[PDB]
Amino acid sequence: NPREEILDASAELFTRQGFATTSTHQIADAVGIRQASLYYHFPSKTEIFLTLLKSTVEPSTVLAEDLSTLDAGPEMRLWAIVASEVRLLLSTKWNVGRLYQLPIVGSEEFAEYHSQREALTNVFRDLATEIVGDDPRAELPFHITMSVIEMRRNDGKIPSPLSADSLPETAIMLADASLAVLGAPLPADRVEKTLELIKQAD
Amino acid sequence: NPREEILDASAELFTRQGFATTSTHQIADAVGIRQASLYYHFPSKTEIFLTLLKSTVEPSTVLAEDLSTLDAGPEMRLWAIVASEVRLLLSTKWNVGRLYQLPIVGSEEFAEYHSQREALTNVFRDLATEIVGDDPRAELPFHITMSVIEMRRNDGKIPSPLSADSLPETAIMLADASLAVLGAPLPADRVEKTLELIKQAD
DNA sequence: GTCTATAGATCGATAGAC
DNA sequence: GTCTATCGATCTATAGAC
Repeated sequence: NPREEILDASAELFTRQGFATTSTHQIADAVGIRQASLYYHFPSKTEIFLTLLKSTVEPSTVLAEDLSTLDAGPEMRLWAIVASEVRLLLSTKWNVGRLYQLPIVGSEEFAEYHSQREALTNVFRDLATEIVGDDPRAELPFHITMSVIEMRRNDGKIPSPLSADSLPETAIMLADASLAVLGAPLPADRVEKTLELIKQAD
Repeated sequence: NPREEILDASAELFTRQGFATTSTHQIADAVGIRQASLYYHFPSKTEIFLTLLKSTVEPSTVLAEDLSTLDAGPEMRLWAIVASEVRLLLSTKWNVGRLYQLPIVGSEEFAEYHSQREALTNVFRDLATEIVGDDPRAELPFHITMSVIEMRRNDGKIPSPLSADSLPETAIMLADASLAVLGAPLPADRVEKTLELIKQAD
């Protein structure tokens, strides 16, 4: 409970200001306590950031790794993964997708989180190579997906909560743009297998 | 001469580590002097950052604003602006395109640089509306352009230096992808006409 | 579990010798 | 124009009272 208020206050501060510019004092004041009291619940300011980062990088990678196994066309699997990731990043209270873009993540310690983010890019890149071959356009579907980070709000209200029966329009547009840059036709009933394939991957 | 070595070392450190994590001592050690000696050539560490940022934001904004005036089709000007910007961002020794995405730019003091980049995004978005109307796809050409920042090297060697008669393959691909997400056909002789409009804007 | 107080260390920037 | 030396501010984390 008090651990949750610290992570929520840190999520807001880190996404808006970054890790280095945010101070433990600022985190404690948002909680309503004083700076030293944070260290009862967490060992270090870094550990708060790692907890938030680990709750964003790893569900994104296991979701894409689960949707690559399922039986569909490469265009269908790529369209589903792009739509699923955007729906992931549009379902959080804060724009936690920003946490990886922070300069501090470029530190040489995040080899654990670098491999998960390179594995996530490998899923995007490999499905695209299956569509258009050894073409530099294969690297575009992943950056088209992450561009939602620059579009969604960060005021504390969830842009599009998750639904079993619906998909956000931003997720559908970015998924259509991903197939478009590869010159691939859009599969029939994109949204209605993705909801089933998302239901498949638990 | 000494100002350029400080700016080059700061360009490397800021792009790779960010503004907050980089120390004036680290900048001075790359130049080969002591930390205090930096303040002979520059008033503050912030002023070093502003000089590098202003040498990237304003050539990007005046280039796009100059090519929007010229007489051509909206698809031709959008393809040209995307291709020209990518080659700009591929022509610097360091990946200075990263400097605006740093958390420190989000400060409420950078109101000059926020308005300059909102004009730059407006050029991309307005040309897209001329192509696809009031469609959320109008925001994709700019993010497709900026994705080159996540693709180019940052070791100190220029990925593709400038040429009067040629364009980098990455510049052509992102420009073809930008029109593709809008469902627009590519104009005849894209690469060979953009070279003329770049010669136009000096 | 929260507090006050402070250690310990870094950093930005200034002053003045040469 | 570069140097040594230092001030003052800010910050992470710890110690110990309660």
